[PDB]
Amino acid sequence: TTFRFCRDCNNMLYPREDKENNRLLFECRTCSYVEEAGSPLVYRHELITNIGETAGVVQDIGSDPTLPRSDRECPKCHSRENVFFQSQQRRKDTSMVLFFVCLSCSHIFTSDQKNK
Amino acid sequence: NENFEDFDVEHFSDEETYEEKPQF
Amino acid sequence: SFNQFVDYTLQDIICEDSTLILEQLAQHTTESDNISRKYEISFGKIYVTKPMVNESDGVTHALYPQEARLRNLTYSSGLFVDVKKRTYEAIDVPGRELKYELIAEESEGKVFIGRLPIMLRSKNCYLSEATESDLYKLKECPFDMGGYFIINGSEKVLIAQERSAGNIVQVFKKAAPSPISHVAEIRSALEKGSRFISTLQVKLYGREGSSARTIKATLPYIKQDIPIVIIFRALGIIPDGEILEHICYDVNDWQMLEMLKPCVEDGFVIQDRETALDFIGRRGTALGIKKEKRIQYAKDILQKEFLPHITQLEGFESRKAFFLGYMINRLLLCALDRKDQDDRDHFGKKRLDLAGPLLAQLFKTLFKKLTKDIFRYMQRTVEEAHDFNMKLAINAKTITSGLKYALATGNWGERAGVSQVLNRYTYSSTLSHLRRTNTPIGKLAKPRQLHNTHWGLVCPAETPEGQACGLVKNLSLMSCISVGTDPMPIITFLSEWGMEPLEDYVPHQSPDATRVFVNGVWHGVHRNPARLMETLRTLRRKGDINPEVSMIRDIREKELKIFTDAGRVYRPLFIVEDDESLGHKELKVRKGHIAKLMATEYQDIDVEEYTWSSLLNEGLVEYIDAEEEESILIAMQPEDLEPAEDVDPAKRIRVSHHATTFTHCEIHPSMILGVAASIIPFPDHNQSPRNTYQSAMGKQAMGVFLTN
Amino acid sequence: DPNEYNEFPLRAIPKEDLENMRTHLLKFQSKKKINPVTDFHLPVRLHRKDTRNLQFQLTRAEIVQRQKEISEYKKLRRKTRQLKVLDENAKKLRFEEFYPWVMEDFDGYNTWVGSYEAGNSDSYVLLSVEDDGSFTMIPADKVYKFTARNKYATLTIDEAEKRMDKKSGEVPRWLMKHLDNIGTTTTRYDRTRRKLKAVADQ
Amino acid sequence: EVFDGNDIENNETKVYEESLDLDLERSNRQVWLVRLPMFLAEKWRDRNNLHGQELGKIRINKDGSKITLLLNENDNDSIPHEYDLELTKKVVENEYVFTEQNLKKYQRDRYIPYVKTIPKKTAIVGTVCHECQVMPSMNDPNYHKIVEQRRNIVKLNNKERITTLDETVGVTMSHTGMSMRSDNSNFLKVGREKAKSNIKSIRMPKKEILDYLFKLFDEYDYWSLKGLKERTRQPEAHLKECLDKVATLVKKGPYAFKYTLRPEYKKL
Ligand SMILES: [Zn+2]
Ligand SMILES: [Zn+2]
Repeated sequence: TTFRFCRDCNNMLYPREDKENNRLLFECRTCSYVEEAGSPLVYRHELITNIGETAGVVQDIGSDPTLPRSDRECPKCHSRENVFFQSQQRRKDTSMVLFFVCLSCSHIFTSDQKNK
Repeated sequence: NENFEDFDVEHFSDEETYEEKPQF
Repeated sequence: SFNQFVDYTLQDIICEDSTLILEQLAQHTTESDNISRKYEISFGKIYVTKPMVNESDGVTHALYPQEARLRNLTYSSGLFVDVKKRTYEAIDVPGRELKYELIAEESEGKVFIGRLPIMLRSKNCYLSEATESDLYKLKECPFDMGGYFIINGSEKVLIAQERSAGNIVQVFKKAAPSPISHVAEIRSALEKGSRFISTLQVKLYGREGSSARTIKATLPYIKQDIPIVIIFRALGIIPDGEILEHICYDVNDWQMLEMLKPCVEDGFVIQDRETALDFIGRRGTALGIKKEKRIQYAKDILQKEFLPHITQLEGFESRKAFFLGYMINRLLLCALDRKDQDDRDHFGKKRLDLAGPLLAQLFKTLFKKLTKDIFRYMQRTVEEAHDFNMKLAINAKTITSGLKYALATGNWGERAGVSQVLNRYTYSSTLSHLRRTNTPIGKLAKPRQLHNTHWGLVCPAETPEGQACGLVKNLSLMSCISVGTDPMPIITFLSEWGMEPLEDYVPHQSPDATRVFVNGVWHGVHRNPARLMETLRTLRRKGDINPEVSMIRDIREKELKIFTDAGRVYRPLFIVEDDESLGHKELKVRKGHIAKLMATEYQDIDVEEYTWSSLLNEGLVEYIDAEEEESILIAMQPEDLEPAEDVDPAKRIRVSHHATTFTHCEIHPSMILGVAASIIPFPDHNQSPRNTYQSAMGKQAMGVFLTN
Repeated sequence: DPNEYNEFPLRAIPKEDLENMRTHLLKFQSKKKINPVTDFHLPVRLHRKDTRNLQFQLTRAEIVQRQKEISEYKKLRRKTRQLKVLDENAKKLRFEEFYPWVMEDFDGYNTWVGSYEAGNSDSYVLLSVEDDGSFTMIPADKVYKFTARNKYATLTIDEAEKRMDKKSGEVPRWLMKHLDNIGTTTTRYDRTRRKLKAVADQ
Repeated sequence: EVFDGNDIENNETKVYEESLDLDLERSNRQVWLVRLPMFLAEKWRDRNNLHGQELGKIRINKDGSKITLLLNENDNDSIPHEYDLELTKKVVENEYVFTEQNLKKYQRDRYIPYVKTIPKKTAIVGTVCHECQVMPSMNDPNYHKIVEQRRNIVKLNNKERITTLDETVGVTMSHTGMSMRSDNSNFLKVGREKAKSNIKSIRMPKKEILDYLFKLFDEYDYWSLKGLKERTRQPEAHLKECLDKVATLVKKGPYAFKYTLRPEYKKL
């Protein structure tokens, strides 16, 4: 969606029509700041979510002792050692595909075969 | 009085369960 | 708990309501009597005597628990406080501000305020310093462990009361017929104040299929549920971008912003701090505020009543706004199904009120009542022109009868079953009763079931078979309850070791900053939390930080939580270090430390005394509660699971877990059991209901409960 | 040691110029850079006044205009009570910060109301660079966050309490753009400009 | 200094010698916002110190913008004398330093000419561009002293235990309740200071007391019983026996329960 805020008063912008060019301009409801819209999409509502499954990955995710270790193949370093976890997005119907984090390059590679 | 941990079920004493659900 | 309550908590209760000021208006018909008198009674240091009894004829002598049990007396000791009387007077000139001065009547002066029942073998009791021969001389059993009170000659034990932890954000999914989908509530409580419980509930209206899903919060002393944007603007945060920055910490999380979009649309027409405060002032429940004072009323509510556990002073609107944004963030995280709702049965989210906190809150109530009576009598004496008697001002029977009644009868007030008659059928029955805990029960949780977090803290099979099954729990053998420490030194240490304060924290410029929580209070952020956690752990393992303090680093959601409060149940665990000499993880405790321990033990039956605190101060063992147990990996056996990897078919099947990243090791797995379950021979070869039946029935056996 | 750098001496401020003068910290909460020497219509006025009922307090330009035009026109009681004892420092802060700092320009173009921040006002020490490169040390005592007020013609509470009523339906997306088009509830700056251009016409 | 705002009377010319406008010419001084540790802020914010003395030197090395403090040896020896000034914000925006000073008090379109403004002499002392924090250098010989001090911050207890009375228990109850000891304190002795006063009034005769009452009625028309009695020092029975003859009491008016002169004598 890429929510936009006014550069003068830092309030959020809202879509508004215009007729002299029939383009998309986001309008500030406070101080009337206008700019061109970079995309015609104004609202997207996802019913199936794929973000948040790899959330929490940091520069020291490997420092967590509770995370299990594996000997799997990192396809950026060819390093066996890595940590892994399930999908962090805690919906009841998510799959049990594993997300692996290499501890030498911090690449997020999965065990999915439907996608791969 | 008495203090016993051997649980004896109080017979004829369903009024505790009747008072738990007095509305339907 | 009792030693903490006597040594420290009594003075804290005295100093909370120490000063009692009475101002007498001049009420001058003529200008010859233009003097206003200000009378102040201030409580100072509190003193406690040794246990003693006053008899009928006024003789007071030392009371020993054997006599107090035989004569049906109460094993109590006197409480004496220092009272200094201040007399201030000023010339009552109207218009001119009054400037009071002393008339040098600063009389001061220990005064008896009541009798505190003394738990046996505590620091005040005579039996603490008594040797075995001294205990035999006093006709006391040396096997008797104390831990109980003697009220009217009855041995009364204070059952530990389990309660939900305070100052924790818990998000709950409400039922389908309710218009509120999720509720994020915090039982905001403060320890160094009035100890009043103010609950702030942040509620999300509308179900999942609904469209107008706004968020309204239940401020105290407000009849309506204010929308969160109006509360944010009332806290000084006007623009929508700053509000969304305070709530959503990731700029790319557009789903959270989409759910926040109806909320900012709802409170759109309020665009100023004063307009928001006056909007809150409209809904004030006092209904005695004039037209123009609603601004100051709303500011006073937001300062002294909205999230009081963070601060009660002024100028801390930014911290309260950040905590409100954190609450809304957790609520939306549960609403977006990124996180599950908070488990009510998590034993780390529970606290156990021992004799310390229970007697503390009871004495707080009784001393507040006593100070009210002192002020009432003093106002009667100054109004009716009677002479002021110091002895009639303080009614010591108030405190004495309050403590005696709440300990003799289990009614904790003016909660039942708090104080029970101590079981004396067998020795193990007395031990099991002295470690018993109780959970009061009407919510939607399942408190009767044995939880995962109950490992090593309460007994897995020791509970009554009746209606108290699971609600009444017994502590495991090594489990201990923290007595609570001051969080001020830890907060001071954190801010001087890189913790950026929450006032100048902007989430978009610090996306990887880790929030720092001390006793549930968000105190700031830290850029490099790993070495901070290492520093904190090295301080605790050497005893600089109190070992009861639990420090939890949640790497996934970037939170560092520190708990110094009382009531946390913890257990000791071995420490597993890197040990680069052996090339693999190993316990810090070695055979030399074991040799020192056995040398001290057999000396007790001349080398240096190597005690349990010697292991605690050298970092060999550590105290882990159920919150910190979520962030560690424990090995069951040292010699089986630490070193890297023909078997006896008679032995049970063991798993090695195929993982060498252990941080701790269990001391012994048999220590997960309680007192009654530790009597069972081979309980791992039994069906668990049979172990529960034996744990119930071990208290009904016959033996020698005491040698005296 | 080689003098390949600059070595600036540091000295404390004398205490003769610390008494009866407090050096607070001023902080504007704005996305854009705010410079009072340029962005503000001089003279500026930083006073400690009541923030209650803004948009109805006339700015210094209209005050001096009204001064000019009026110059041209002329030319049983309770004996005893309980006193809740409180610490003196928090009472002094409550009495001092009862009225917030308000910084206004001449025409009311920039009206900033300052809120007291109590977070780290005691650990801040100011190092003022002197003309000769020396450093003078000033202990900061209070920190204030200043937020802009009435920059976009905010609206009162009576209309607002009308709008939160569910009898009114969806609030229109450009209701106050339309209200500014009508000419109701404008800014202080626009009102002052209207009065100044009306007076200038006579 | 309490004052009234929204003054269209130009009273500030007469009640304030100094100008109320903010002084802005010092706003270009460069100010570094520096955060200090506990010991250094303790020794740099107390008012009994800071007499303009030199507190150290600042070395700014342009190779990596490394800014170091070089404190003088006059203050202490346990604290370090080399500190690493870390810049948490190289450029700081919208942060200014303004002063507060007391003044010289001696010599729609709707408005209200009262806004309760408290005017104070204010001036921008400088502008903040560098937010700094002071960390002691790792290689200083006194850095371990700071580590020990910070460890001692969380080690020592500021609260002492409750004091237990070690004497005989009956000696402590010598003062409590049942006690021969009467209170020698003079606190709230209202009865002592009230029963010591005795107003005694002789029976001086009728003509003189009525002349005195007429003089007092010439002084003031309405009199209370207590006020007239304390003015004349006469017993209430005799004073009433004169007052009913020479005056009357009010029962219903705004001056009720007050003895006032009879209207036959009011004209005289
Ligand atoms: Zn805008
Ligand atoms: Zn890799």
